[PDB]
Amino acid sequence: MDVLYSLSKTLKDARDKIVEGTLYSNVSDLIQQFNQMIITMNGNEFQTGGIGNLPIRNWNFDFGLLGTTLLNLDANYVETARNTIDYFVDFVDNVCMDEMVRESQRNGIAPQSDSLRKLSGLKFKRINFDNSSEYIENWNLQNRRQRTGFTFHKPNIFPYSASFTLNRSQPAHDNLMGTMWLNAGSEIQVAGFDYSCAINAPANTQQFEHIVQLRRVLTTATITLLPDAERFSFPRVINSADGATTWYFNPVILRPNNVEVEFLLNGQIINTYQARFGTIIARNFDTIRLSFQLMRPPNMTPAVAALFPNAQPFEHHATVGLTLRIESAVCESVLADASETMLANVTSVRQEYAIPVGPVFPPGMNWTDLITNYSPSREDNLQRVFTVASIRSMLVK
Amino acid sequence: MDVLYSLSKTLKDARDKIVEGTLYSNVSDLIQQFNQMIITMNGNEFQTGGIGNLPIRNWNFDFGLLGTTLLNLDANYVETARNTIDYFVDFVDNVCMDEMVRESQRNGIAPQSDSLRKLSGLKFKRINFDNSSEYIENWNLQNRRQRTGFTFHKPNIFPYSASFTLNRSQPAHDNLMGTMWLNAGSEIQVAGFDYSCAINAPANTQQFEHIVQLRRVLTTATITLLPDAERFSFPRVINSADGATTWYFNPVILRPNNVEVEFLLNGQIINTYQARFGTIIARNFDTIRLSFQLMRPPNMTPAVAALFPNAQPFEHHATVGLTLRIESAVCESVLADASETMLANVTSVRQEYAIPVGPVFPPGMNWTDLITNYSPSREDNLQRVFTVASIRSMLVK
Amino acid sequence: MDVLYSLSKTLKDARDKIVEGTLYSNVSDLIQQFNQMIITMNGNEFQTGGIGNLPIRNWNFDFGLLGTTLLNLDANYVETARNTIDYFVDFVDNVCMDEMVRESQRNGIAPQSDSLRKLSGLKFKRINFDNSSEYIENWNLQNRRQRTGFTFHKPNIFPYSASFTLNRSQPAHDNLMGTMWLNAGSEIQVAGFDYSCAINAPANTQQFEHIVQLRRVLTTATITLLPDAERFSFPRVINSADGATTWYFNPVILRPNNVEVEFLLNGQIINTYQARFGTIIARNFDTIRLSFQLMRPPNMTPAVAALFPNAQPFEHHATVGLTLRIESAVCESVLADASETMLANVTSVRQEYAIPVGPVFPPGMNWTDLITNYSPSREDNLQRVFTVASIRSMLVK
Amino acid sequence: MDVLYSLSKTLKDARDKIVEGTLYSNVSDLIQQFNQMIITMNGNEFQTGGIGNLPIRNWNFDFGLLGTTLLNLDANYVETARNTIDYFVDFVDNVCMDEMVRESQRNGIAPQSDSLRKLSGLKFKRINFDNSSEYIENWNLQNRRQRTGFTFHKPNIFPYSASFTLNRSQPAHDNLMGTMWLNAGSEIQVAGFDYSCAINAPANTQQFEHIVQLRRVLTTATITLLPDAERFSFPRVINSADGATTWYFNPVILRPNNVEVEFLLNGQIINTYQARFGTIIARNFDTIRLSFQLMRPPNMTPAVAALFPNAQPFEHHATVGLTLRIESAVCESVLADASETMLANVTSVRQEYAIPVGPVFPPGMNWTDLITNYSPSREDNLQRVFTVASIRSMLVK
Amino acid sequence: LEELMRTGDYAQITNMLLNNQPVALVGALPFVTDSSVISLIAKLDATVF
Ligand SMILES: [Zn+2]
Ligand SMILES: [Zn+2]
Repeated sequence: MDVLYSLSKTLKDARDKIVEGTLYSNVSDLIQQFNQMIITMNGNEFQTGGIGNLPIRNWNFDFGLLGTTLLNLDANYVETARNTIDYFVDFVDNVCMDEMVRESQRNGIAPQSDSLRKLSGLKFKRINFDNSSEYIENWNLQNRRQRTGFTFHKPNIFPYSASFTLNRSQPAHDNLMGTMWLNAGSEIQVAGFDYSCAINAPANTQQFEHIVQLRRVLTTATITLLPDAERFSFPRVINSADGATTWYFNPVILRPNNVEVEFLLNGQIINTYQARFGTIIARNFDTIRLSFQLMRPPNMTPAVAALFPNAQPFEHHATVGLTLRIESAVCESVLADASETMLANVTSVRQEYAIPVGPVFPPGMNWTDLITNYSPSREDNLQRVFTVASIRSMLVK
Repeated sequence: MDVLYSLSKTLKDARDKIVEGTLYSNVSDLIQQFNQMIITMNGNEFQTGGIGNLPIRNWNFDFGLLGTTLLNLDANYVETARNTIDYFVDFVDNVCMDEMVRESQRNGIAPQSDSLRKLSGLKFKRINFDNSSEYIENWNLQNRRQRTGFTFHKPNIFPYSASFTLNRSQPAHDNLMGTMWLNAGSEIQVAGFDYSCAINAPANTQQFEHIVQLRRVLTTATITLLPDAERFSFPRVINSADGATTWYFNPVILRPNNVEVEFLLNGQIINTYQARFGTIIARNFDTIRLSFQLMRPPNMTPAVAALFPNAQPFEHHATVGLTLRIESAVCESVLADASETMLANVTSVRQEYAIPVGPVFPPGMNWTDLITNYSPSREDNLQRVFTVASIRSMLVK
Repeated sequence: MDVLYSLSKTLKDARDKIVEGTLYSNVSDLIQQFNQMIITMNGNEFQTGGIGNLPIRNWNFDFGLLGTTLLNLDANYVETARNTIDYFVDFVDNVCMDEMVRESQRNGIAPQSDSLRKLSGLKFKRINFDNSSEYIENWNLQNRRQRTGFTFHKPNIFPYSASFTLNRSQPAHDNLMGTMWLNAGSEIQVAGFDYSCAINAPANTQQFEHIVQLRRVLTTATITLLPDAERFSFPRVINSADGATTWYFNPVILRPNNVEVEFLLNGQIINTYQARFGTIIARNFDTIRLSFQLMRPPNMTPAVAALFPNAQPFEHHATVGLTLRIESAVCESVLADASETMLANVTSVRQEYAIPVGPVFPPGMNWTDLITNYSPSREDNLQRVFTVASIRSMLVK
Repeated sequence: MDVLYSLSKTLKDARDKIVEGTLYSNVSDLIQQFNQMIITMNGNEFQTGGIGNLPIRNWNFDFGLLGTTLLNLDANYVETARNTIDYFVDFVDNVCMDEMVRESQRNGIAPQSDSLRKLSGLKFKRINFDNSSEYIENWNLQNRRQRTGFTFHKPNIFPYSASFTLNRSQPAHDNLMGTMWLNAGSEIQVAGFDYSCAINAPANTQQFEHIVQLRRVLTTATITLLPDAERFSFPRVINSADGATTWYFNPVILRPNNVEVEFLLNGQIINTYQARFGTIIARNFDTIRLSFQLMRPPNMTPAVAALFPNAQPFEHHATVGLTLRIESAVCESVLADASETMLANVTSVRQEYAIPVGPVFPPGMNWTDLITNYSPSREDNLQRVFTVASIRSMLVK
Repeated sequence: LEELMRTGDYAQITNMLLNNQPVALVGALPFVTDSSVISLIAKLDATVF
């Protein structure tokens, strides 16, 4: 595996630092490394593909070295080189792809393909080099077992979930109380509604709460918390819990009262914020708990008083809400986010080559299904597969 | 061109690796490359400017060189160097800017300025070096006529478009059926409304559809698809299609029924998702088609039944919608996105120097106008101009 | 300080380029640099900690240099090295953290800790190198004085502010006119409402305006401007200005008329856009001014006419709005944004070690409070502290 | 750590292979290994204890080797040896115990004690050997990264849970329908009861279901499944769900109809058995789902008919049940089972020395509490602590 | 020592000795006895090196 990495920074730091011009000396340390490779290869034989609509291709090696001679680089030098790189490019592609599809329950971590199982071989280790690529940097540290880590913008930690819970309801659904929400990606929106506007509630206040349990701990999270849930601020006709009928939601929004956000880790409060909207930091948590209340306005102008009668029918439904967005965070486990193309690369290669559903990943690499049951096997396979996608993107985008 | 690049990584990997202290042999491979340049230059005259409010500073060359002694670096060494770099800095700026405005119908893909036309010269080629800056990496691969590629978080593929289409309407606009949408940047929101709540529709279901044709293919797209179009979930007074009057939209939202998203490429379905909300992958497409339906609720509580009478007036307008956001994607053509400053750099330099409107780009480098009529000439000029902006940002931000 | 930097790229470009496999020569220029360090060190002793729950560990040195056993490294070479790096890792951590808490009004832009005050010493400068890490690149340029610069996605320039201003009101709050808004992070949403729908207004048009003053100038900003403020498009019950009662807001949305956005710098219009929605560029500004109008529809279908009577009660409240989002921008001062973990790192280390509130930063490193009163002292301390966080993240995430 | 191991198999394979007589050559390969140790030791002082009722015994080293001369060991040889072993015995005990209590939330997987933190030192690793003790065999493979695995008998995967769920109930509790169960250790017993004997049920059949979610996946499980739940086959007076009163359960047992056991893994059926009683294999699962029905007997002798009237009172309560026992299984995580003494050893040492409750383990090392919230930290600490207990049991039982 | 001679010096030692720092040398070596009370006084043992 680490092998694989090199093969690339080799080519990039190659197809990049080698052109009509430049002095030898700025690549001396480079040329060398390169050749070393060629040698180890030549003679050895390979095979890739043979699964689904994936072409089976065989490759051999027998190439010249490099003029460690010349001072400057003449055009002619390049072309006689690019022609030799373009076999490694078109190669690696066919290599990544081959091990970017196979899954395995037991050792879902290690290599699978007849291509790679031969790479981890010892005689090839004579090639590692420059591992500053964020992903490999982390692959290694994970073998030595130590605190790893990645960087994500609008991460994808929440499996899609859009539902409601009626804490007080009746057949006519004309005087409900409960919450409705949307957890998806890096965002949570939750609204608490009370058709009665807490008319008979103690202290004329109805308490609400929304708890979200992350499948993986997030650390160093920068979060935006805002009052109101715009998504649940408009009239809706919704299916009843049993699917037998439909109810009407006609919200009127009030400011959420006594807002308290807790970021917990293993049941312990790590961060707590009381009514603080804007940007807040949650440094280490596996659970978010949002508590907020609807307090019946003690003083109401006529127009307001008219919305909240002492007796039914309750036609304007008092609603309070919150919106929370995780802009960035660090996770010890790989995840999909709003910037990285890893998930899309893996999913795309599998789709393009009609790769059959395997024993580890959900059909279509479905993110919601994956994160909902993010088993150790799925994570090890995902990391292997994401690391390969990142190696591939250094050369092929 | 490639020339230009070097001139920078030269300075950055310079103004960065030369500080009071460091051991020489960490820069040996560097110093060299540097000098080589100076030589090639000294003995050449340059001119920049001569357009709008752009100065016309002139430059000459005749400089010394650098020791190769000293184990470590003495302060005195730096200053006698920084003073020589600050002429190249203040130079390149005036160079980039000069070729970052001239556009050409013809070969708008090639060099323009009296400054650069002289750089592509052969006697200068003796300078290229370290092309790992994502943009140059891609410039080359393109000149060699090959498969390109870029990275974008929240790309800007949709020209702004906010409108509606009334499939059933009448003068009073009291019983309409149609769709309204907002396509902008990387997002699409579309709502289908039926004032009659499909009372007389076959199977009490009204079908809707929204098609968006991208001006460029996007590959490896990570997309968020959510039910509902919040933007079209509130009461509105809208201008009629002919602009002669205004109609009233009073939505009540129902879940979109039989949602089907198709990502097509040249008329072929590449990816299709049926009612899957959350994160989905579209691996290669030039068109998005969103189909969804409004199905009259077969069972209604009194409160709901009251919104949907058998006869007009229809006062609550049944609405179903979808929201789709392209978080990230790869495009073979340069585009503006939510993270890169290229468009802003080019637009800003032109605005600051009062550069006159040219024959290629729309007034003000207007993105919507540009992407709406993204001709080959505009793309070649945009790429040239974006690549230069990226070269400039390595030194000047 | 610059010292500190090296200590890292030293280790990264180390724990990365040093693997069981690469040829010596691919690190010759590297090994050297390394050793040089060891020497300078060994002997001098250090203290870290001594505050809140921050452990006070004493670090002493005593290490042998580095072999060279030619022709690619043998495993045995690595381990005897990693064991020596893991003391520097666990060290630096304890070093960053120590100077990532102390603050100082007078000269709080320089080193504070007994650990660092000793690093700026002269006998150490003999190390500095490879300053390509965006942040250091900018630290230096600032010590000499020159056009610095940083890159941010969805920047955090607006302190949280959610309020309203009633330009026409009365006790019953049944015929109000004014604006309400939410400024937070990189986004602004503002709505102008007129309960009377400009029935008695000159030209049946009510003018609105929203001005936002940035605490720091933003340059090269890519901005999304869209009509409508979804956040203020739904029914609300709001507290009166004096907190004595609550009013009812029942919006109906019309298109904002004569939209004009001005990006000003020191009172001067730098960029102005008239009714241009979609993507616009604001190249240099410290103030944003949004002007828009509500124009009573001159022609109304019956359904519309019914919402806007000639006399009170006014039950449907005409509302027009705008949404503006700064996707990316450059700032000469450090800021929090939606991608960088700096603020979160600093805030997290302080929270984890129960660091007492100091004289410079607001309690909890609260972003809104910080940006609201972004004094020179807070900025110098923030930059020092952000630069250290970035040095730390090269090794520890 | 691995260090620790050796120290024992050293002594066991020692205090065992050294008896008055044996011909030398059965130990030549042994004696050696031994001495090697003594050397590395002598000269280094050690400290243990320092909490609760744990003595703070200090230790020193300075011992003669072992004449490898003789051909047949004479009694005199033994005694002069046993006297030197009995210091290592009484030592190791005091060593294990010391690190068999300390816990850490963060890196609660690594060494803690001032005794062990010094053992992982490098100058000590000159000892490791003969890692065939099932537990170490697995410690390594885990530190190396691979499919671990342990062997059990009547494993302890189910936290104690004894309860019921009334699907149909009323205040008098005279016509209930629901299930009651006992999940504990490796066994599950569940009964479904219907006081009405499905008199008004569709097809005169009442469906039941019992789902149990394991906290860890079990593989290669040999399971006994039998019809009937003896535990719920006798008359009971039970507390009501709200604790306000007591109900009467007077069961009469019928054979469970349409029994289906599913062993699922991440929602997928891995093994399914339809009405198969006796021994069944579940090869990989994290969930067990037992579905069974009560079918009203279509033909009844008078005595039977008399138990099931068409109208209340229902005095004989129809009950169907299942019993499932996991005889053996493999788990990738350590667990308590019916044969291993690890949990008991750890729990016993802590109890005997009055070790205070720490931050990781529940009070008293309570198994139910531990397995109910089997966090990664608890598992890493448990494995460390179980591995040490196993090292200790090689010498001290 | 062996590890030094059999590999040439880099002065690591040269520096430590120079900024006069506490250091040790392992292995076999000559050795010279001396009875001069005075000697000690003229810190001879600090010479040779
Ligand atoms: Zn974003
Ligand atoms: Zn048994």
